[PDB]
Amino acid sequence: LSRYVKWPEYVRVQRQKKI
Amino acid sequence: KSHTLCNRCGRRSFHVQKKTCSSCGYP
Amino acid sequence: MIKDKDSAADADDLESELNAMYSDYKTRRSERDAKFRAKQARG
Amino acid sequence: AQRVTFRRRNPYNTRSNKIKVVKTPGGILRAQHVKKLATRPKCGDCGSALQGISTLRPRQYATVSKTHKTVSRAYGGSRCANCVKERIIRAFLIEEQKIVKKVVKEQTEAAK
Amino acid sequence: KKALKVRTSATFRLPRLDSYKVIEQPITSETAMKKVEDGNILVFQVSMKANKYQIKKAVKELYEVDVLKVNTLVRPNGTKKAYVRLTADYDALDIANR
RNA sequence: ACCAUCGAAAGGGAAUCCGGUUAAGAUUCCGGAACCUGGAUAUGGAUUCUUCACGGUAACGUAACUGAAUGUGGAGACGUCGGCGCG
RNA sequence: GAACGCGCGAUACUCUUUGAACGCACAUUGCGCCCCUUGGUAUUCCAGGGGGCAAGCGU
Ligand SMILES: [Zn+2]
Repeated sequence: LSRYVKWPEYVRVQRQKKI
Repeated sequence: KSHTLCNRCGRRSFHVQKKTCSSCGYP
Repeated sequence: MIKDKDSAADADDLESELNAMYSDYKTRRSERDAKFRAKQARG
Repeated sequence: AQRVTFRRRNPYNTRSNKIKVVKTPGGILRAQHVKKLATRPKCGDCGSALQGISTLRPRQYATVSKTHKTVSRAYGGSRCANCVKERIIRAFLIEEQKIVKKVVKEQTEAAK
Repeated sequence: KKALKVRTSATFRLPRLDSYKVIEQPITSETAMKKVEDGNILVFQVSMKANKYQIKKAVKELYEVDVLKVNTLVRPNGTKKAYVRLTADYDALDIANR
């Protein structure tokens, strides 16, 4: 499947910058 | 019968297959 | 509901989730052609 | 010896429009368009025509009672009798085999 | 401590047409008058933008008659002709004369 | 859970027939007769002690005879040819 | 600019249908939705009118 639709792009990006 | 009436200009220049006008270019 | 907090475990879990999301994105985007699926079979 | 033709817009020999010839009370031969015949409902397991259920068009079922499109047995109107009997027997035997397997398992890990 | 939940969503969703305008003029041809005197039907000319409801209501309001039915057609010259059949309680000849 | 919309007057599709009538109109008008769909409602009957009905071994029959979420099945819905039977 | 009508637009010698053209479609006078209001027995139905619709496992 494609579960990524549980996160919007802005949330995913702002959590990627956390790493 | 390659052409029909054009709504924008009223000429028999609306290509039925292409759905475009060869006189006023609609739309 | 879970009332507990971790300092670095949360960051590691976030990193793992991001890695899984990126890997699934790569697999889904590369599986658009059946040739890749056939190649993976013999991989 | 009087020749008749279609009475509607379609001039072609399509399945949609079909013609019968009848003699009207005026003494003349006239055409009449015939509707498509209805199809008997079929069983959902074996595909055989269901027994005791009226054969109508899809929209003509909404104007008749439930006794004209059902059978008093379980799954009546959906599955025929033999399929229902097979379902009952299979379900009972599956449950019995499940019981037997559970007893055998309880025995086999009862050793330790 | 952080009080976070477990059961989360699998996918994230974003949180000028009156009675006088309707009826332009009656039709007074020989066929129309024959229909008036015989068929109890008034033949009128109406607008392109009027439907059977509006024609019926306009006839009822303007001529104070009961309308049985309205049958409308579009003429080759770009005008609409309406056959308005009235009820048996009214004589179309009387309404035509009046 | 999953994407607008367009694309068939020969594909799928709810339902109307006869008679008569004009200079030129007809399954459209007139006369008679009938169906389809949607809606609000009333009456009778059933829902049998008070609370969602019965019969037959069975195939099944009935004037009715509640049924949410959820999960399915049928009709729509489907190649071509040959002889035989029936209207 | 075009179409249809009586220089003009149903107020026609205010401004119809369009057009960059705008609710959606369109080679169709096809299909909707929203708010107010009026009439026909009318709380339900039907129709007319007016006016519109191109949060985060970041700090
Ligand atoms: Zn079966």
